[PDB]
Amino acid sequence: GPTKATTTKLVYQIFDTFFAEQIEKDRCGVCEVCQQPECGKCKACKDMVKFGGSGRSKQACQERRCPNMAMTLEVGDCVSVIPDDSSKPLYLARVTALWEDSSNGQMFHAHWFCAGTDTVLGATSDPLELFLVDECEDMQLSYIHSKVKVIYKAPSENWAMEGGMGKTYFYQLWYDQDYARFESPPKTQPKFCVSCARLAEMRQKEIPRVLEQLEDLDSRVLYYSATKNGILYRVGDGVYLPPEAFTFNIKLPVDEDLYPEHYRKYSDYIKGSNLDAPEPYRIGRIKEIFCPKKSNGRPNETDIKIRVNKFYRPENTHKSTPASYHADINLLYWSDEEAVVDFKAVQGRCTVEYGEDLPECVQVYSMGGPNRFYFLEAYNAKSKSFEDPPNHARSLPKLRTLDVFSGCGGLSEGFHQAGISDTLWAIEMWDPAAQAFRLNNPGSTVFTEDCNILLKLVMAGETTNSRGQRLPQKGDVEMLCGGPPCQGFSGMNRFNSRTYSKFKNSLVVSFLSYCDYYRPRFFLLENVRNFVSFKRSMVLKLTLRCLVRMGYQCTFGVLQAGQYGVAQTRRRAIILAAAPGEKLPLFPEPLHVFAPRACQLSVVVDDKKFVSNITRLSSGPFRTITVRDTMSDLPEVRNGASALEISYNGEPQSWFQRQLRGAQYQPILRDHICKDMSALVAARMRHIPLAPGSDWRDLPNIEVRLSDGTMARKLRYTHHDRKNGRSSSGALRGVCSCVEAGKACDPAARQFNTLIPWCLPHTGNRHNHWAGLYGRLEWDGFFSTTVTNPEPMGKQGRVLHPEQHRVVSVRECARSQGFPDTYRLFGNILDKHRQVGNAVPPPLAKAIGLEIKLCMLAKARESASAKIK
DNA sequence: ACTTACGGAAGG
DNA sequence: CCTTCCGTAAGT
Ligand SMILES: Nc1ncnc2c1ncn2[C@@H]1O[C@H](CSCC[C@H](N)C(=O)O)[C@@H](O)[C@H]1O
Ligand SMILES: [Zn+2]
Ligand SMILES: [Zn+2]
Ligand SMILES: [Zn+2]
Ligand SMILES: [Zn+2]
Repeated sequence: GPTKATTTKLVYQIFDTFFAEQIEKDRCGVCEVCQQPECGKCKACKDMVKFGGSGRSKQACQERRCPNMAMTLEVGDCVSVIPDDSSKPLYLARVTALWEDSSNGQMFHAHWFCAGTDTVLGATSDPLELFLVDECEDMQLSYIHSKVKVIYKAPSENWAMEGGMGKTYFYQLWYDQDYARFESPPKTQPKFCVSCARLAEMRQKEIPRVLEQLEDLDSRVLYYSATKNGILYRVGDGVYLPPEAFTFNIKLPVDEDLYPEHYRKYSDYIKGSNLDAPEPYRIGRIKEIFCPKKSNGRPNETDIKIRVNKFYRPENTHKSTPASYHADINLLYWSDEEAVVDFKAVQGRCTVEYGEDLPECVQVYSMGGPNRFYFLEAYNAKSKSFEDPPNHARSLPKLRTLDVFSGCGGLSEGFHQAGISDTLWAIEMWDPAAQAFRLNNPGSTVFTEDCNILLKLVMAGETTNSRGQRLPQKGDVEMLCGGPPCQGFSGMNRFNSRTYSKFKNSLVVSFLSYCDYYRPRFFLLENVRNFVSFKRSMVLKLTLRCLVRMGYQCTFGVLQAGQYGVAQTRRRAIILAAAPGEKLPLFPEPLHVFAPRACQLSVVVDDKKFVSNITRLSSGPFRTITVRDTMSDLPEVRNGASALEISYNGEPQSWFQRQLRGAQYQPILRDHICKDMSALVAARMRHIPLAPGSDWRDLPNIEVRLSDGTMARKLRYTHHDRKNGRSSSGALRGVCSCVEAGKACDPAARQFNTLIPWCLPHTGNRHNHWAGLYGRLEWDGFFSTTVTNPEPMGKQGRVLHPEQHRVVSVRECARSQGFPDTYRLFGNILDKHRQVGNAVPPPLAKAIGLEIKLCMLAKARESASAKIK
């Protein structure tokens, strides 16, 4: 069975009543009733201090009875402000100024606090915690109800060792409401409202301004540089532009008885289709920044314009989008075509280098930093040719990381190639995943052990495990990464209310107890997207509450993995936490353009929408990775492949394949092995057409001679489906007595050995017609979310090869996840598929790791600048 | 060990 | 109304 969650007392007292039967024991507060705010109307609410009462009586609100219970004024001090309607609680403010405004009366400047019940924490927060917000306004002194004592609960100097342990308002963190960020209080140097200073610094970062005038002309004036959103651009720099900023000179009835299920295809929406993905950014080289002169004879310093030399992508030339198949993802062509755009349109700065002018090689230059492009040739669109460009065209220590619920190590691998971490410890109960981690991380300690048992060992002074493996003590772990089991949070689990999924979900508590005990600098929790909305977003709320209770800067978000370099839709919830002395990391900007339907990443918690700090919504520097970029070089293999190590009959064909294979010649291809489906499943896969969007619904209703001694029989429609109606020939469409609403199934309408699987028309009407089951991938599209078992009749069943009559291999699944072709998997084909489908795609972990590297560099620079004072 | 039959909430 | 998609019990 499953063990109970090991807890510190801090985490226990928060997750107490939620996992009442799952955490090891030694007003529930979490029900839907205990989560709504106080009413404000009743004589109970108007007697607690939040609404301007006495408070001598407790008298809980008369809507929050849990169904699980038994039954002078001087600047610098904080005050209460009563709003119009009394049902909203007292607004807590700080006095930043106390001027006497003539003609208006006594006045002051209120810098607002945010109560904990007004944040993403909701009712989970304690009624005394406050949060700093950039919210101020001038109010009359007629509004002060009373003077409030507010304390600044700072983290101690031994905060990193406080894992394991009145009635005045306190605060520790600043709150950003748009992104639900909890950060340290901003160090702002001196009225002096802090919110006013921060908003004034923000408003003078929004405004683009030209700098260092270059040459004065009659109708305009050139400038050498400009600045926008804190980014400085000069003449000759590369700029990102929206795909609409300029243009290129290159001119851009079935047989319903043969196919009785084809009628269920009436949406025309194709899973994994890239026909609606946007174009990547336009790339320009700034030839001149200029401002037009007003009628007064001097420049308009707000109408900043830039002239730009256009760059072509290989898919922008006359040739075709096939030109993008083998080309580099950051390869361009120089053009002598120019375009004038506005400075407000620029989406960022890039680097466009002439290829054979570089001191490095273009392969080492391309991996050096972000936004790096190169070109070798100039494109002539009027003659549709390529020449060489003209002359005016040329010219920290690693964190010590503990990975809990490691698996095969996709998150650790992504963090390792980001250069930020050194995974020294891994906890992985499942033995094949632990062996894969040992094969991919020869210098780590993998604990093949339950995380609860190991945490209970380390919270006592045991210092070593049974096999004699040195456990990590507090002080060893600078980074704690992990993805706890998602099986109880997934939207595919239809038994998520049973003890199995309860004990799956209780491992988030174990992970948070690791975070509490070890107090690392950085903490990463990864889960499926449904982690943020499971059980009314209460697990997310309680996790963020635990984090802010420890004293952590924390933030949550959702990231689409395909926006970072994989041909796969995979939306994942990410929780980032930083110790009080750190910078809270930002989530990474999308690198590749991805299908807009796969990019819904906002999170609604308690009827409030939270986004991430991401700004790249539509476009991006790079083009989408496709199925052909992923597996167009893997040789032909058959259903039920068993040969582990085979040959690469050829070289890589796309940029993605060169990235995943490398440059050193390795003619060994491992794990291009497919599941061995039965004869009926094989005949079904044989009869799925090759056209895109093909799935079980264009199966033929014929009898087929299987490979074994069996004839797959014909599906019979024995009942009338009053919702689907009848076919053109008058044939029925129901397969069980369930089709008549208000009737039970019949244990005689179940039909076996059919080419069309009976269960799919049986329950298709309430399951989106099982769209995608026995579905093929298209070469121009992307994968669907790679799960631990590619099953053509699974909930995610779009796993058929584009051309071959089989299921995607282990190599193709690892490539849809962004795993290097040298990454080691272990066990039988099911173990390998499970390792691959459980992992975090290494490109996503690499983007997040670079965002953590930013904060590590920032802290190091701040230490240096405070050391040479 | 293998194969199938398949609930319901959230977000657009 | 349609689409999502780290999968689970139960049968065999
Ligand atoms: N109680 C527990 N103790 C230790 N490991 C556990 C566990 N429960 C589940 N696991 C492991 O957690 C793993 C899933 S997380 C593994 C994938 C990881 N996100 C990655 O990027 O590679 C599974 O392999 C499972 O064996
Ligand atoms: Zn009340
Ligand atoms: Zn309750
Ligand atoms: Zn102010
Ligand atoms: Zn039925």
